[PDB]
Amino acid sequence: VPFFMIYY
Amino acid sequence: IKDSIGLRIKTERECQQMSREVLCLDGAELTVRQLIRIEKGESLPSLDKLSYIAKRLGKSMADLLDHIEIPDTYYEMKNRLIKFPTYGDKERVKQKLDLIEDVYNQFFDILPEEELLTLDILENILSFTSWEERPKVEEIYEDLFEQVKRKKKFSTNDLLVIDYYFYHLYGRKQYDKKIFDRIVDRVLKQNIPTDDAYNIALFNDLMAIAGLKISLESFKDFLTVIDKLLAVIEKSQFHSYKPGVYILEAKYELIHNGNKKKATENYDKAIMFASVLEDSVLEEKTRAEKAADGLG
Repeated sequence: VPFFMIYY
Repeated sequence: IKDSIGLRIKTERECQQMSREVLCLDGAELTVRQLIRIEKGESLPSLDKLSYIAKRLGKSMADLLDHIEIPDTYYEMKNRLIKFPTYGDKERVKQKLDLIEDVYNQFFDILPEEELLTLDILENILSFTSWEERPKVEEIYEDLFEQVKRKKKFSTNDLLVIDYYFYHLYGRKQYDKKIFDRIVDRVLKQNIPTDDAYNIALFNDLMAIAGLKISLESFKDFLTVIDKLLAVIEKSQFHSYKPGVYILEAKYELIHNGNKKKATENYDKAIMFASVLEDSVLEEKTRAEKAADGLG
């Protein structure tokens, strides 16, 4: 999973 | 609660300096034995008793019973959980997982079941690693997952489990395309509210949707996804999230249109934004993706 998918 | 209200009745009576004998000369409606037993907390005061003691007190049943409540400090910690993007950083997620335990070790009893549900789902998203090493979305929430697939309007919690469903789908072929395309349809049709948490949750989904779309090289309704993203940001004023959209437009223009002139400028606007936000971990990561895609 790419870093810009985790907005939490 | 029995002894709490029984104390509240007595204490209030003490402040009024009224005696038990004064309240009922007849003692027909209220036996003195009853009230004394109620104040002891050993007996639950029947609703008819509550109506009488309040009617005499000159104070409504509502105001004093309304005053259990949820402390404001929890919402401060909750704000620290959702309004602080970690971008999958090593230390920024450990700090939050430590915080979640702290929230559990400080508010576990008071929160509504929906709130504990909210805390539990995103905790799995934070501790998430890859699709091979972690259980499926069904296996952990069979009942909830089957309900959100058939439901029209999602809540904050429903957006979270759907988000977790996206994490388990990344870099993973052999997938049900139809379930995916049904969900992304329902998500886009969701009306943007005034609640921050819902928009943040929705934003995580939309970013995840576009993320899987790019990896699988599918670009159906890609324009619609971004339009939703920008619409969310405009209504929620989450300008801190806007760099992420620039990253999406970058990889799109790079892969779909095969453009590198406009793909570079989209990365550039994201790096600049990451700089003015003074976010170190954001900047170094988004500019690493620039070099990873064969750019300056």
